[PDB]
Amino acid sequence: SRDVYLSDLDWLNATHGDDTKSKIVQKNHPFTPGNNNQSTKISLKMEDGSISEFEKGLGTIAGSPSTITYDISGAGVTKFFSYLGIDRSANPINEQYAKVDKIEVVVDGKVIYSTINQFPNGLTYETPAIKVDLNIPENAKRLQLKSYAGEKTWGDEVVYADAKFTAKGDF
Ligand SMILES: C[C@@H]1O[C@@H](O[C@@H]2[C@@H](O[C@H]3O[C@H](CO)[C@H](O)[C@H](O)[C@H]3O)[C@@H](O)[C@@H](CO)O[C@H]2O)[C@@H](O)[C@H](O)[C@@H]1O
Ligand SMILES: [Ca+2]
Repeated sequence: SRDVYLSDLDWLNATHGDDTKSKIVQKNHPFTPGNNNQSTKISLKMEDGSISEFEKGLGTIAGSPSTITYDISGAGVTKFFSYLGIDRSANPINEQYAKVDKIEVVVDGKVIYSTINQFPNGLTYETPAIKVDLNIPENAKRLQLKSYAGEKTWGDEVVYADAKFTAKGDF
């Protein structure tokens, strides 16, 4: 097998919750700074509280949901890894900001991972990053990353940090 970063693949589609649709889901940057062509790396609060920066990943704004879809048909994907959280670059100006209800990993229409099971009340700016390390079913065709904003999209700078597939075949 080999490991391939999601950000080194093209998606089928990638939607977000930002009002400005000319902005786009970001490879290897958080959403807002990336769309501003800034060098700011993706960064997250880890399990111990420390801040880690990541070279690779995806940056979105949660939506209803915002969905990033990959065609993995024939690729022999056996594993998905990512950290999930709200990028440090977000601004938690009040309790309405940086509040994400859940993030799911969906394969061929089945939720195979959801933050709702550990985090029924969702993610906030100070929730520690969630380490997702997940088997992917044989012969899978579609994998989707879905982030749900809830009431508002404000400050919902969701990053899939270090997001990578392990795969036996090609894409
Ligand atoms: C000028 C306008 O600014 C941004 O929209 C804001 C919105 O911004 C926050 O939430 C978005 C996600 O919706 C991003 O995380 C931003 O980085 C945040 O600052 C809020 O502050 C609301 C409050 O009413 O106002 C909007 O104008 C940006 O998203 C838009 O694309 C646009 O650039
Ligand atoms: Ca929200």
